[PDB]
Amino acid sequence: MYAVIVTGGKQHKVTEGEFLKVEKLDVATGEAIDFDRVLLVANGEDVKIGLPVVEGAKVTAEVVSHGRHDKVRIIKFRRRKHHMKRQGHRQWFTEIKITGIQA
Amino acid sequence: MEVAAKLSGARISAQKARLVADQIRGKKVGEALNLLAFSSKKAAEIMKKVLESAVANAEHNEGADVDDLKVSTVFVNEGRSLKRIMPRAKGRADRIVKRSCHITVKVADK
Amino acid sequence: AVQQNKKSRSARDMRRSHDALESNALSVEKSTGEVHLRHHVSPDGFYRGRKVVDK
Amino acid sequence: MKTYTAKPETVQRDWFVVDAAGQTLGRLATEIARRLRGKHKPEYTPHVDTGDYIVVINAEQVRVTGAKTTDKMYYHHSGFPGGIKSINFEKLIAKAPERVIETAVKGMLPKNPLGRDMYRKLKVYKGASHPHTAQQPQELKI
Amino acid sequence: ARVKRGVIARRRHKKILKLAKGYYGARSRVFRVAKQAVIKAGQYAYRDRRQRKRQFRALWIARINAGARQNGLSYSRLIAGLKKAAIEIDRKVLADLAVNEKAAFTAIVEKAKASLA
RNA sequence: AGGGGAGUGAAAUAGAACCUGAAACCGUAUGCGUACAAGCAGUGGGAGCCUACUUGUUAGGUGACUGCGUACCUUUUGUAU
RNA sequence: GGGGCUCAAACCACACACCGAAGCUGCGGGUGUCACGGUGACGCGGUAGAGGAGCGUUCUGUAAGCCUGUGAAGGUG
Ligand SMILES: [Mg+2]
Ligand SMILES: [Mg+2]
Ligand SMILES: [Mg+2]
Ligand SMILES: [Mg+2]
Ligand SMILES: [Mg+2]
Ligand SMILES: [Mg+2]
Ligand SMILES: [Mg+2]
Ligand SMILES: [Mg+2]
Ligand SMILES: [Mg+2]
Ligand SMILES: [Mg+2]
Ligand SMILES: [Mg+2]
Ligand SMILES: [Mg+2]
Ligand SMILES: [Mg+2]
Ligand SMILES: [Mg+2]
Ligand SMILES: [Mg+2]
Ligand SMILES: [Mg+2]
Ligand SMILES: [Mg+2]
Ligand SMILES: [Mg+2]
Ligand SMILES: [Mg+2]
Ligand SMILES: [Mg+2]
Ligand SMILES: [Mg+2]
Ligand SMILES: [Mg+2]
Ligand SMILES: [Mg+2]
Ligand SMILES: [Mg+2]
Ligand SMILES: [Mg+2]
Ligand SMILES: [Mg+2]
Ligand SMILES: [Mg+2]
Ligand SMILES: [Mg+2]
Ligand SMILES: [Mg+2]
Ligand SMILES: [Mg+2]
Ligand SMILES: [Mg+2]
Ligand SMILES: [Mg+2]
Ligand SMILES: [Mg+2]
Ligand SMILES: [Mg+2]
Ligand SMILES: [Mg+2]
Ligand SMILES: [Mg+2]
Ligand SMILES: [Mg+2]
Ligand SMILES: [Mg+2]
Ligand SMILES: [Mg+2]
Ligand SMILES: [Mg+2]
Ligand SMILES: [Mg+2]
Ligand SMILES: [Mg+2]
Ligand SMILES: [Mg+2]
Repeated sequence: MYAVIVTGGKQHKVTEGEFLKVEKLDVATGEAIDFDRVLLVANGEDVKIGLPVVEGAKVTAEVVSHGRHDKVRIIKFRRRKHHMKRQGHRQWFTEIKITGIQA
Repeated sequence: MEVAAKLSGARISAQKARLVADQIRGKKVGEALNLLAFSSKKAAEIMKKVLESAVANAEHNEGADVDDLKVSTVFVNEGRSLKRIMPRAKGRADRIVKRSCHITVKVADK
Repeated sequence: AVQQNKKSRSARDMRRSHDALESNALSVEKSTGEVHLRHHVSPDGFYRGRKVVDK
Repeated sequence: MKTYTAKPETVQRDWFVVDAAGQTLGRLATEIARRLRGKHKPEYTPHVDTGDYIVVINAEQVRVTGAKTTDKMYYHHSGFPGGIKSINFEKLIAKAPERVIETAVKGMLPKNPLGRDMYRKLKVYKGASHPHTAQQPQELKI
Repeated sequence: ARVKRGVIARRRHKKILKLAKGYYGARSRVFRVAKQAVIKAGQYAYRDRRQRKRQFRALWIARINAGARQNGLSYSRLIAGLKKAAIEIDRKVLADLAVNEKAAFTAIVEKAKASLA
C-alpha cells in the first residue's frame, strides 16, 4: 500500500507510517489533515491509475512539527566592478506522519 | 614508563638532524646505539648522547632494564637562530642564519 | 634564471623522497663479542681474531 | 524520498555477442555504445559503469557505404617532427581488422576514467568464434 | 579616544578561515588566498542551485526513456499518450516507478499506448 | 651545554630570553584518500571506509567516480589575459 | 566541434510529437510605492552618482550602580 499525493506544488510517493518534510502548512501542531488530491494508489499486485485523480481515495496525516531548513547562503559578486551583495536564507517546512491510506 | 630526554639549542639545523632521527625511530635501544656509533653524520654524534641519557633516566629514576627498552618517540624541533652578516661583492650585504634545534627522545619498556 | 612561482609544501617534500640514509653493514667479533664494521678493524684493535694495534 | 542511485557493487552485467557481417560501421557502433554505457537500463546513473558486455565476432566483414572503402583515412602522430602517419580503410582491414571497430566505438564514449572503463567490456575478434563460451553470451541483433 | 584594531581584525579573519576548511594548500591557511576561495565558492553555489534542477530532470527523462522502450514505446510518444488521456504524474515519480515498481510502470504505459498515441 | 628526579610556591607549560601568549612557518601521532592520470583546485550529485552514540530517514572525518567551471585589484571601448 | 553518416544522421516541401533558459505557471518566504483601513495592485540586474536605514570598536554620563578569585579581559573549540 503506497500512494502518490500532491502538496505544496510537489508530488510525494508515500507509504503509511512515514515521516517526511513538506512545504509549510497552516495547521497547528498535533492536528490531523487529509489529502483529497491522489493520483495513484497501489495495493500489492493491483495498481489504480488516477484519471485526473483517483475517485474515492484519501490519505490522512498528522502534523508533527514545524521548523526551518539549514541556512543556505547567497553571494552576488561582479568582478572588478566594485559590487558585492550577500544574504542568508532558511526555508520553513512542515513535518507530517502518514496514518492511513485507503483505496 | 615513557622516559624522555631533551636537548635544547643543539648547534645543528633541524633539516640535517631529522635524517638521523628517521633511522632510529622504532628500533630497540640495543641495535639503535650501534647504528649511531658507526654513522658518518654529525647529528648522530649529538643524538647518541641524548639517547644514552634517556636510558640512564629510565634506570636510576625508574629501575628498568636496558634489554627491554625501545625508541618509542623521537622528534626534532626548531630553535633560536643567530643572525650574522656576510659581505658580498660590490658592497652588498647578506643575512646569514645560524640555525639550532631541539632534539627529544623517549624510551619505553612497553 | 629564477622561479616564477614559489614551490609548494608537497612539491619540495617530493624532491626529498630520495634523501633518506642507508645503514652500515656491521658484524660481531666472534672471539670477543665486540660489534665492528664489516671488513674493518675493530675499535679495539682486533681483526679476524688477531690483535693488530696493541692500543 | 531521494532519487535512486546505482551502487557500483550490486550491478548486473550480462554478455551479448554481435555479428558484424554486413552491418554499416557507424550504425553498428552506436548500438554497441548504448549497451556499453547502460542507457538501455532504467537503473542508469551517469557516474557508474552499469552497462553490459559485448562481443563482436566477424570484425573484418564490416563495411562502409559510398567510396569510403578507399577515401576514409586514419591519421596519428608519433610525437616527432613530421611524424604524421596515415592509412585507409582497405589497408587497415588487411592489417588489423579489430582496430576499425574499436576506433569507431571509442570515439562514441566519454573521454574520462569512466569512459575508458566502459571501453574495457568490448571484445573484438575476426574469426567466427570467440574464447568466451564459459560466459555464455546471448545473440544480440544490431 | 584612540582605537586599536587588534581584537576586531582577528575576529573577522577567523570567520573566513573557518569557511576555507578543507581547501588545498594556501587556500586554507593564508587570508588573502582564502578570501578569494570563499567568495568563489559562494558564486558556484548560487549558480549550481539552478543546475541541480536541470541535472535531475535530465536524469529522470533518461530513465523513463529506458524504461518505456522496455515496454515498446519511446519517451516522446509516452508523454503524448499520458497527456492526451489523463495522467499528470511528474517525471520524478515516473522515474522512480520505472526502477522500483516496474509493474505499476507497465500499467501506466499500457494506459498511454491505449490512447492511440 | 642541556636534561630526568627531588624540593619552594596557590600555581614551574610562573625557572630567571620567566604575566597572557595569537598568525605566518616547522614537526610527531591517528583516521580516510592517493602510483593509466591531464588544466584557477571549487561547486552540484555520490559509493565505500573510519569514529561516536540517540544503533541507522542520525552526527563527525575522508571524497573513488561524474556534470559545470580560464584568480583578485586597477585601468579601460574592451583583460584568463 | 569529434565519432561517424549515402532510399541519410544531406537538401527541398508538408504533418504530428518531444527536449530545451534565472522566461511564464505552481507552492513557501522577504521587501519598495500607492490606495482603503491588515488587506489589495504594481514593482525589486546594475558601474559613476544621488537618497534612506543600520552593525561593530575606544572614551564620557547614567554608575559610590551592576557582574567578578564559587574566576574579569584576552586566547582556543
Ligand atoms: Mg578581475
Ligand atoms: Mg668594499
Ligand atoms: Mg633563507
Ligand atoms: Mg616557475
Ligand atoms: Mg610573471
Ligand atoms: Mg608532512
Ligand atoms: Mg635531495
Ligand atoms: Mg578538501
Ligand atoms: Mg590551519
Ligand atoms: Mg592579511
Ligand atoms: Mg600554561
Ligand atoms: Mg603565571
Ligand atoms: Mg620566549
Ligand atoms: Mg611566558
Ligand atoms: Mg599578577
Ligand atoms: Mg601557533
Ligand atoms: Mg598522518
Ligand atoms: Mg590507457
Ligand atoms: Mg588510479
Ligand atoms: Mg598534472
Ligand atoms: Mg584531455
Ligand atoms: Mg595541466
Ligand atoms: Mg552532497
Ligand atoms: Mg558520515
Ligand atoms: Mg564533489
Ligand atoms: Mg569534480
Ligand atoms: Mg568544465
Ligand atoms: Mg593594481
Ligand atoms: Mg592601456
Ligand atoms: Mg587600449
Ligand atoms: Mg573573457
Ligand atoms: Mg593573472
Ligand atoms: Mg525520403
Ligand atoms: Mg525551469
Ligand atoms: Mg521570474
Ligand atoms: Mg507567490
Ligand atoms: Mg536594485
Ligand atoms: Mg528583474
Ligand atoms: Mg563610562
Ligand atoms: Mg576555569
Ligand atoms: Mg577595554
Ligand atoms: Mg574565556
Ligand atoms: Mg568563544
